[PDB]
Amino acid sequence: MIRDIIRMGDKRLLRVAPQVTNLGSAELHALVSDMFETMGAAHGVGLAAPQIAVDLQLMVFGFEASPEAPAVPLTALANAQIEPLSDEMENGWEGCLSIPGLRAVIPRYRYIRYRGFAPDGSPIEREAEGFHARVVQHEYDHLVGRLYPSRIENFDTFGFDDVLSYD
Ligand code: NA
Repeated sequence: MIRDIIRMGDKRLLRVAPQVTNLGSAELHALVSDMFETMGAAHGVGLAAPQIAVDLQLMVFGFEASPEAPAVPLTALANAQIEPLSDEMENGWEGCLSIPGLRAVIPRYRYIRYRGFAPDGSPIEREAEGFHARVVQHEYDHLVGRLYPSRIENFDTFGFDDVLSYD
């Protein structure tokens, strides 16, 4: 079932989510399925459970075709933990389905490792770089009640997607 995506300004996006504790369950499988369906209908590349008002450490992401590549594998990741693999930052465009019509340039770590669990309870640990790593950092911030405007450094880059002409 496609779920409503709540928009920036909803206080539910500002919560620190608790962990998923029903790995392998039918309930978590149904939630994940709704999340992939919801992310697909909105044409997202990532979606975090709090954006559908579900207070849990859970995200989905990935795609073949969306600008970007090597396309990230479709992944559902519970209880994600991230760490940078270098201090190197890279700027790149981010927009949010909870922030429709907008985007800004945001610095993110270029290289990370993320760990958590697939919805069947098997562990996931991967190194990622570039767009893949950016997506995961963006969704991870949702799970700690943080949205991308609070990461903007150059406000000349922030505006509506159909009007920005920043290089
Ligand atoms: Na908060």
